[PDB]
Amino acid sequence: ALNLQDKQAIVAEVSEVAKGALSAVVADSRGVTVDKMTELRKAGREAGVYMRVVRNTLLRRAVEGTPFECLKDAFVGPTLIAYSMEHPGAAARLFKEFAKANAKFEVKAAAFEGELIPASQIDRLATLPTYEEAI
Amino acid sequence: SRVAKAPVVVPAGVDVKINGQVITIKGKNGELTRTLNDAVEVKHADNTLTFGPRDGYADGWAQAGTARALLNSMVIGVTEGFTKKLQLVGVGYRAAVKGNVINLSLGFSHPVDHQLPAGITAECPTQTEIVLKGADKQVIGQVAADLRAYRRPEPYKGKGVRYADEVVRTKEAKKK
Amino acid sequence: YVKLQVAAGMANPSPPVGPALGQQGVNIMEFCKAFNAKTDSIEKGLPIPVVITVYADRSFTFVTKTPPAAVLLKKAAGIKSGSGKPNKDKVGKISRAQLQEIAQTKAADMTGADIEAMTRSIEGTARSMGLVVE
Amino acid sequence: MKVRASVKKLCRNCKIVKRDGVIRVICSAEPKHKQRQG
Amino acid sequence: LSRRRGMLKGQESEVTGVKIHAEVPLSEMFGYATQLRSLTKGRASYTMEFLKYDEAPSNVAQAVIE
Amino acid sequence: MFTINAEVRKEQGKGASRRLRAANKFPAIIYGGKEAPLAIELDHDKVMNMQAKAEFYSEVLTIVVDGKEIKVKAQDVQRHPYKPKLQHIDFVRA
Amino acid sequence: MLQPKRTKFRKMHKGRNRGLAQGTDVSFGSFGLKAVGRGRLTARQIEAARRAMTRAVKRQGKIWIRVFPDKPITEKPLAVRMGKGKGNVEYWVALIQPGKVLYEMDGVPEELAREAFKLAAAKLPIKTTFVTKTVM
RNA sequence: AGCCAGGAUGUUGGCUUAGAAGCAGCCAUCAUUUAAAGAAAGCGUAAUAGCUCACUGGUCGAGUCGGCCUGCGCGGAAGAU
Ligand SMILES: [Mg+2]
Ligand SMILES: [Mg+2]
Ligand SMILES: [Zn+2]
Repeated sequence: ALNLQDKQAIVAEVSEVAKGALSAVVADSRGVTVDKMTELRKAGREAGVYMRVVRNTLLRRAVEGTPFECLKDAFVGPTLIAYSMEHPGAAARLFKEFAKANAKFEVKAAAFEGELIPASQIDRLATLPTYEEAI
Repeated sequence: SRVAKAPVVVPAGVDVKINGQVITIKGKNGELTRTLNDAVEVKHADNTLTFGPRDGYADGWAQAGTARALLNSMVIGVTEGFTKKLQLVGVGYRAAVKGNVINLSLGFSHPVDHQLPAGITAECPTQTEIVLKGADKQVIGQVAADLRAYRRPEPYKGKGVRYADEVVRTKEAKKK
Repeated sequence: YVKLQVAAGMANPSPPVGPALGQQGVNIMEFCKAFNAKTDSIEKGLPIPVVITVYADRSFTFVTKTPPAAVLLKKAAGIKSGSGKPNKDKVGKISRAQLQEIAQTKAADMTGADIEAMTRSIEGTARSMGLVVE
Repeated sequence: MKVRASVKKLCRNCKIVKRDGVIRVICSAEPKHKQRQG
Repeated sequence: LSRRRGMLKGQESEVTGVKIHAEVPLSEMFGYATQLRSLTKGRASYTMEFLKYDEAPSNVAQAVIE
Repeated sequence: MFTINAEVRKEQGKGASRRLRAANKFPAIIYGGKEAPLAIELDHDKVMNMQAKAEFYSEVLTIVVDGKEIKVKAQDVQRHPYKPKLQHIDFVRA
Repeated sequence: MLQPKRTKFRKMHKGRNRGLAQGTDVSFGSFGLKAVGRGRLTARQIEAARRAMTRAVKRQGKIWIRVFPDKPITEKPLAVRMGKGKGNVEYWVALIQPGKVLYEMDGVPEELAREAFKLAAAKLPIKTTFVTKTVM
């Protein structure tokens, strides 16, 4: 038990949040100040974004249960997994603006429910519209 | 010793001569030769080097770990170079070279003339810094140490000969 | 590139103001009117932090911060001192109701998006300063 | 250097090393901490 | 000043330098300008004027014998 | 939950007891009830670790001698005067 | 400086110091300094060690001295010959056998208790060790 | 081990003090954000500033960390033909 059971717990809520989430973006957050990361976290919360940094070994087994086993493939380097529940993309757009604003914040891989969108194709999810447009 | 577990990868253009404990390395930079300890067995594997302890030697792995570091330094010295930067701090200290001989004015009543060993070169881009180039890490380190020992840096004002990488811990005086 | 805590409506008197910008080499009058503008726009007579960030290229920038929680809570409790023995003396009474307005005041400073969390942080400070909270 | 019978680490930056069968405390942060057992 | 056992009562900075106000015994303030100049490269000055009285320490009182 | 393995002593006396203590074991006695007292020899290290815990003197001990189990309680302990070692233990049948 | 208030006799034989000690267990406090060697503890040494540990505990908790110097030691003056009667009593000692608890304290953390006992034992002429109260 | 990052916000916790801003001393002993960040284990400053540590993430890819008994060794160890 002890830290092992703590990992047992930790994997549970992230797996369930991945079940309950809509879109997924994992990015590199190296050389970023906490006072800059805290502003990123506030912005994400104001738009329904759950972003957590966990051990890559834990997160591979966390996302095995989740649909994006495609996303599981790379998982190299620091990883800030963001679950864009609510409107599908609020996380990707914020990660793009935070990249140009704060250098070293690398977007890296992201997930469009099954298809592995690279860093050169995040624009599709960055430019998606809101869900309530039938009116 | 698990430094000795890691193999040393010899690059291309470098030859390795092994005659038991005595080894020789030649590269684009120069030539080095070293007699290894009798308690270490070296093996030239497929374009790489491996080290191990011989049987019947208490030292064994420690000697092997030392041997690996020496051969790695030799490989680096024969492929790339080893460089040392010396900085002179003071009102009138200056240096110059005349062919493997550095003349120094270190606030003395006499000039200081240091004769380099065989495989060491010294250049002075300015009158306040010295660049030492060589292939033998130990030899170039010794030469830099001797140059520093000519006038070790001074704790109250840093005046002397220091390394560029070195940080000199200063001091203060209350003048009683 | 410095910082300060000049009181509100007290930029004109230059006891440590003049020295500070004097060494930097900044004109007091220009900073004075500009700081005064905000210090008078708010409750005059209160230590207000200011991040005067003059760029060495003769720049002039300043970011006034919310007055510190220490002075806010001590004024709310009507006390001009602090608890010497926060566990024993514990003097000066406040109100949970009184924690909300100062929490709203300083919400621009903290990170948490929960007003109750803000009140729990400021009351954590209150227990340190030995204030009677109900 | 302090030559003593009892040589000890006076601060975290003090390190104990045996060099010639002799114990020496060397400090990278304070020369006054340098000791030898003798 | 602390070595001269003078209680410091002020550290008012200024555009020029720093003014420091303290209360120090006359007997132990003797010969002070020399050391002041030694500590400040002769780039500082002081003015001193009698303020009050206080009890001398027991060692000093014992030393004072007539 | 506290269980111990022990053997019946073959010789009693000061010399034999010191022989055991040198051989890393130590003696103990089990008495109480209708049964006659039983002198036992048992490992020192295992019982040292067991007695380290404060509960060693509260629960009912179990002693396995000659393949059978006896419920007892620790009654008295003789410790080495300065060394952290046990000289003797008294067990009363529970 | 501990010393008997009154004694039945001024002087007593040298005697011996054989055997192991009584008072092995921790009886009053929670932590104790137990002797490992054997020898004599002078009243000066006992009171010095007490000062040493009572200054370290910052006057916290309670401290018990389990020994008492009650054996008078006599000494002949300098430049006197042998005989002519026993010498004059000069100091008092407490005979110590291995396993004797010398000092005891309670009401302080164990970590601080070890430091206090270490400083106290630095003043003692015999080897000592740290013990804690046990349940038997 | 090392190496690359972060090591924060109320806040300069309160008292005392010329100054006490994590680090003179005295009383606590939090919450917020978190992956984690002590109302601080250091150095440093008159006080600031600054350099750290704990802690956490990355990298690395096999064992590693201390406490207890016990054997043999080491220093402590300077005299006169
Ligand atoms: Mg016998
Ligand atoms: Mg300080
Ligand atoms: Zn040190």
